[PDB]
Amino acid sequence: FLKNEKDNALLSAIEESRKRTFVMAEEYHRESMLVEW
Amino acid sequence: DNLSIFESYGTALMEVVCRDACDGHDIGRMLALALLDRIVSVDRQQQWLLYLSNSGYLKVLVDSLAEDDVVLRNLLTPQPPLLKALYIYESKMAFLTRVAKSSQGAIELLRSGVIVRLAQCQVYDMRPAPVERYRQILLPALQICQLILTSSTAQHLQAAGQVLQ
Amino acid sequence: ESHEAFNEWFKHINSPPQKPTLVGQASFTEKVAHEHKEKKYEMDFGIWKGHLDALTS
Amino acid sequence: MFVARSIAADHKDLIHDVSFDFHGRRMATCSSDQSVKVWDKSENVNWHCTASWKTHSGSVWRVTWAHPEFGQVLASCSFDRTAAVWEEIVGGQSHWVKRTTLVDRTSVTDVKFAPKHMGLMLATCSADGVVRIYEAPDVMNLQWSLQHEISCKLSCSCISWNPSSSRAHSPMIAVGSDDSSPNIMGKVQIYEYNENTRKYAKAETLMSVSDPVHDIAFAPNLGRSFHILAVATKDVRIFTMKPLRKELSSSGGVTKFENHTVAQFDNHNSQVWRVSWNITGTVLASSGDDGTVRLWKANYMDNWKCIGVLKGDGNPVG
Amino acid sequence: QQNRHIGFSWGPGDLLLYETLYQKQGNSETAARCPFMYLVRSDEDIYSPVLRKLFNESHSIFVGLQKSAEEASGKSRKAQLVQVSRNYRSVLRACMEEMHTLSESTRETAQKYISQISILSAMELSWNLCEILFIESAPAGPLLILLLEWVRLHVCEVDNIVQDVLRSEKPTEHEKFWDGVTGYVLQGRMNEARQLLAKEASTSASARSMCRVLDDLLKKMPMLHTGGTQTLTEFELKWQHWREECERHLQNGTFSSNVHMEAVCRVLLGDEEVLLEKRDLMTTWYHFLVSRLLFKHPTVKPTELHFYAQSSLDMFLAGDSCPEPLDNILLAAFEFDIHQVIKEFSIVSSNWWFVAHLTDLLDHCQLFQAHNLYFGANMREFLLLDYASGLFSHHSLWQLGVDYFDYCPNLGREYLKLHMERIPLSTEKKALKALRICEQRQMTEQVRSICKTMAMQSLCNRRLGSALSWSIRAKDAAFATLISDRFLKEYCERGNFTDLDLIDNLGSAMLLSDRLTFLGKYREFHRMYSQEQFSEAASLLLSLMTARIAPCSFWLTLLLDALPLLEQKSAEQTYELMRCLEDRMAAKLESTSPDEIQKQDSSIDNTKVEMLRLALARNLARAIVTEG
Amino acid sequence: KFAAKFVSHKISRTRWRPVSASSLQQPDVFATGSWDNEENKVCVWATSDFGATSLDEEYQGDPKQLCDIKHPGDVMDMQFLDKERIVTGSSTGTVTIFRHHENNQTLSVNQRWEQAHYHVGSNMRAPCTAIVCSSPEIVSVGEDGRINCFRAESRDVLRTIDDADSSTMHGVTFLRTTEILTVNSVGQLKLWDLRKQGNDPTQIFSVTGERVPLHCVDRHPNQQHVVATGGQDGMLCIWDVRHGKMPMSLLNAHEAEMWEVHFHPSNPDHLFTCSEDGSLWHWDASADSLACAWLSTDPTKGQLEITNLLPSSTLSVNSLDVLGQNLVCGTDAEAIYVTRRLF
Repeated sequence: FLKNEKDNALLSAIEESRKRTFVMAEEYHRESMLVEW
Repeated sequence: DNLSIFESYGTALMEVVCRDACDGHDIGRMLALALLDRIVSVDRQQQWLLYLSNSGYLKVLVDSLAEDDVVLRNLLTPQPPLLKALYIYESKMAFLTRVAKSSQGAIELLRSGVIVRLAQCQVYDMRPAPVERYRQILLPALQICQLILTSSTAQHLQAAGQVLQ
Repeated sequence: ESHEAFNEWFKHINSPPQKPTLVGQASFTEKVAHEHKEKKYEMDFGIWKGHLDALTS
Repeated sequence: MFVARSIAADHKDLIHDVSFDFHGRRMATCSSDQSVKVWDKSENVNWHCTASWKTHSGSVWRVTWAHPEFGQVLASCSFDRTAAVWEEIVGGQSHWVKRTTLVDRTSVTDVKFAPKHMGLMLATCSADGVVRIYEAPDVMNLQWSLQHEISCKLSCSCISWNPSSSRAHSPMIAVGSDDSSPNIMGKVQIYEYNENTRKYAKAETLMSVSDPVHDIAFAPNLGRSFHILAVATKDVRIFTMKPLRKELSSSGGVTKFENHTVAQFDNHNSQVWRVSWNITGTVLASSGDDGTVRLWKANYMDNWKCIGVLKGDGNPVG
Repeated sequence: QQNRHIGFSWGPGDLLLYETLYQKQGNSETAARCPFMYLVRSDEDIYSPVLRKLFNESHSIFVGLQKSAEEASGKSRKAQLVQVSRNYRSVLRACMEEMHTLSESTRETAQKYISQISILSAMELSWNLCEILFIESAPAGPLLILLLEWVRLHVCEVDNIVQDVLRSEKPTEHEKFWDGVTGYVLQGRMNEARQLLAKEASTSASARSMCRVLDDLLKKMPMLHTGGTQTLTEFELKWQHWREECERHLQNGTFSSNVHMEAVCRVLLGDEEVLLEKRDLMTTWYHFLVSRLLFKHPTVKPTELHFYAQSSLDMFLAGDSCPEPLDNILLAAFEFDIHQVIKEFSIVSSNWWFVAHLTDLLDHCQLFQAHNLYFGANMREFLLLDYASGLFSHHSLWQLGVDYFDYCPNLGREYLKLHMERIPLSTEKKALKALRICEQRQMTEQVRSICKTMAMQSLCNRRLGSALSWSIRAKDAAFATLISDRFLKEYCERGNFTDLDLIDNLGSAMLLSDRLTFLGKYREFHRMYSQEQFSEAASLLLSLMTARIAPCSFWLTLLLDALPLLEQKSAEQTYELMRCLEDRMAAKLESTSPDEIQKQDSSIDNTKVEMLRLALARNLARAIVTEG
Repeated sequence: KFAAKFVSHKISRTRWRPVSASSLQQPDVFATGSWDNEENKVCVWATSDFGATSLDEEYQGDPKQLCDIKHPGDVMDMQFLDKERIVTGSSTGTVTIFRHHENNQTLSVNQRWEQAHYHVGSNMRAPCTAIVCSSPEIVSVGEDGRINCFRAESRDVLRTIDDADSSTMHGVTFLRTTEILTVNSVGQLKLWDLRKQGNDPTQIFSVTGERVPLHCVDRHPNQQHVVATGGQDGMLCIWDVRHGKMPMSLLNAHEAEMWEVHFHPSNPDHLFTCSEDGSLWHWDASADSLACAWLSTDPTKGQLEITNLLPSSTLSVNSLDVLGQNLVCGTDAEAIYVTRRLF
């Protein structure tokens, strides 16, 4: 399953980009809520 | 302690990583921007942020946004040549959004003319998947603007003037 | 100081000049090159021995 | 903006030739007055006659310098059927001394020293249709041994050694053929030295040169995988010669050639008499019956063009 | 002349031309004398002293650039390239200034000096246009600021007019006063125009009210700034509003009592008729272009410049005037056709300098398609090879051409080999410089040629020591043997060696040839003889004779030495010497001619041999006694 | 530190005009010889404008050519004989005295020896490779292996040492009023007594086992036994001509041929060297402060400080000269470099 492992590596990279988007987007929403408060 | 280690190397490691995040190639740029995004978030001292600004890397990253107008025009097509550009753009906008969360960062972004450069971009006037994509462009651009200015200091009111423009 | 002098002496005594060896079918040019190597060796050995006697003292 | 400055040669008879030495510091002139003169260039860029002697009793057709590694050596050839080798015996007592006379049946029409890496060799050609190659066995004793006779089967008018020092090319000679030959074409022939037979063998015949050939010149190869040959006839012709491919298993032939006419120029307006390459093989000079010397050069697209024309009064054409 | 054929001969960089004769035999009535020397040279202006200085300074610049091309990225690299471009232009400036002082002080060369100043003007003009464009490539906004600065740097006539007006006792009564005001407005110099208008506001009360309106219009004029946060759209709106203010003042007849103030207000509106009426203040169609861009199209895009440039040329030249070759160059630059800019300059320029350095700088900007031309090399290597080849024609500049050829390994190494072998070696200092250059670039055959040439020159000069030193450096074993044989002619004749100290110090170089080996070993034998090491000397001589390193006449010589040695007051050693003598004698019977066989020493040799036999016999008996 | 003047000729030699020891005036005038051109020249130059009395303006002054004269051949070597007279050796084997007329800013030929250097038997001219002056005496050496002695007022050669060397001599210096040192293409330093009636050197010095050409030689001004030489290998050799036949010190100086070596005339703890590699080095032996610092065989006593004075990437620096606070050098880059503030 060497090809599967390579695919998994690509998947992990995509997951890292997704986590970055998750963190920054959540922070922006929190900042907007704080400004409204 | 991690930040002390980043500092300990000197402005040498910070310069090499920030330069490569700017104009390397595809994956590496995306990952380098993500890394910068993450390091600047844990930058309580905001030294990395100061280095990026003093060395001109922050300006280069902002100037490079004007690059995507042609990419967006090509992308509004039914078939997309490569989503790699979209991921770089996201990492870049994420990193900039992180820098904008800082009270100082918002000021530095305003000094660098980020709102002026966004106002020059014609991609925002091409409202059509393609509609969803126009939507996402709008998302990142407007994101940065609003979040920044709002979480921005009371003294920087012109923020409101530039956004209105 | 005595241990340093001994270590300098011990390094120098273990690095004698190599006596040139003649390979048994040397060309005329290689025999002249050997005589030049042997004269060089006698000179280098004289210097090495003079330095060894100074370090020994 | 080329500038030409006249000198009072005061020749007894018009000199039919001028040859520079390899360094362009000396020149030799020859005349109907039966003499050769040698001229040295002073630091002030003035020419001074340093030797003058009567050389022959026949039309000196050609003169050539040896490579300076063999000393100050000249060869001349003549209507008297001989070639002569001359050495500049200086004391300020220069007096170009005749070292030998090569006497092997008709007018010797051209004479050329071989490329220096082949030793002190001299080729002659004659109207008998033979090329003769001589070698001086001792460079200190300018005795000459006849090494080769090459039967061209046509009157020889001119010869050119291939100047290539590449060990991948056998020694080569181009020869011409003045004969008007209403029919026989092939008036340029190429001979290659064959190591297996220890003889020159005919490698090529430029069948497109059905016109009488007055002069020929191989271009300096300068790392090209192909040779370039200029030919003076009724027109200026330029040939590329590509050697064919090969197998290391066995080989004993002249390795046949692919020949292309890359230029033909009738712009001479008269039987082009001479062709000469500059030292880089990038500019060709030609002369013809139109009383002009023309300069030819390729651009970066390999398109050859003329780049200068002259007058009888000596002024360059506007 | 009289239908004469032209003979030619190629020199290393010169073409010799002569009248051959006629190929007709003594013929042709038309009589005279062919006393004509015709050296055709390619190239001419290179000889200028100032241009040579330029070339040296810029070789320094080139080497610097090549070396630093590994060290810098994106923006920093772009700025470095801009600065290199500016340095080239500053060198151009200095050169022009020097040429101008020269023309001023020297009337006979001033015609030519002014021609060359104009040539350098051409050069700096083209270089700078190309630079600005490709290298800076400024976007909508900064472009017009740089074009106003470009016109100001190259069109100086307005400042001369204003200086003359200001030197007058009453500047406002001066004929050219309004030409100075209008010229500053046409150049975008609103503050300087306002300073002149402030003088006119002092003259009259009616002029003062109109001058205040015009001063306010000039003061309010929107200008683009290299660093403002202002968008091009916000600028365009302010500019339109300011233009409507100018138009309202004109329509109200505000300036109707002063034709010059009305004309300035029409210029501020971009009135093309009034701009063309003022052509004599602009002097060039490209100044007129930039003034039109300032007052009609202040946000012009790079892609639209060609349309306005062509329209400005056509309007400015709308009589019997044809475009100059410079206009075609500038139009091609405004079209963004770099190939046409290079082509037009290659036709107009005598020298490849402009096109070579501009194309090199634009190649570093990553513009040309990145491929080889038609011979395993690109536009840059081709032009550098031809330029460097041009420098090799000149007696002092050929050294600079070497470093240009090092630039590209493929396209400058074989040419460098060929040219290095052709250098006239008149002095040892010049040869040592050429050798240092070759050794660094690994050229063995060329160096061998150099050394052999030097040593043969020394054989001709009778400097045997210098010739030998050069032959040893050549490894030239053949030439080594030649010089050994010359020394042998000399010693067969005088009974002593010339230059003893050199032979005594040959060391390992003695092995370069067998003949040299023999010479050195024999000199060692003579040294042993002077040191009374008699046995050693004799044995060395015997070994040399048996090895047959000696030439077959030194056999006689060395045999006579063995003669007295034997004569003095082991058995195997004695037998050996006998064998050597017999071998020598057999060789003589064969190789030595009958004439040379018949000489005097035969009887002397036989007595020496009998003495040797007697000493060996007794010596053998002594050896047997020792063994006992 | 250096003003650079581009001059459309390669510069083979540069020399300062000698100042009187009683003058408080800094050296201001120098001469240059050119080589490797169709027409070579001797030029005289000034560093100061004759008239600037401000002690406080930064010297940005380019050297100004005062006058020139055509020189047949390539100026192989050049020395001032005195304030008015310049001596040259030519590639034509001619030795020439030029007179400088300061009032008229002109050079004129004062005297020449057209057959100073020539090969015996062919009468072919041989290059005059080096000259040394000690007014009124002049010594020359050449590729013909000859040593000639002249006096400036004598039309005849006072003495020739024929066949003095079987190799090209490259450099000559005065050891003492009647003694000279020469260097040659076989790596020998030779001592000569100009009163000895024979043609043999008094002494011969050489590096053992190596035959590297020596190009230059200079004598320490105050210590008549200390000599510096330079070779084709770029090595700086220091000699005590009283001690042995070998150098006292061998110093790695340059990556290519060393063209000139000079001790500082008034502060001989400084030495200067120039090379084909384009470098110009200042050597300082004072940095640890009568044992000559140059003769120190103790690598722990006398740290030599070494400084390259020119920018990286000059072409060959063919000549240098140093007088007080001033240094001039000439190059193959068609350039003269001048400093007036060396220290």
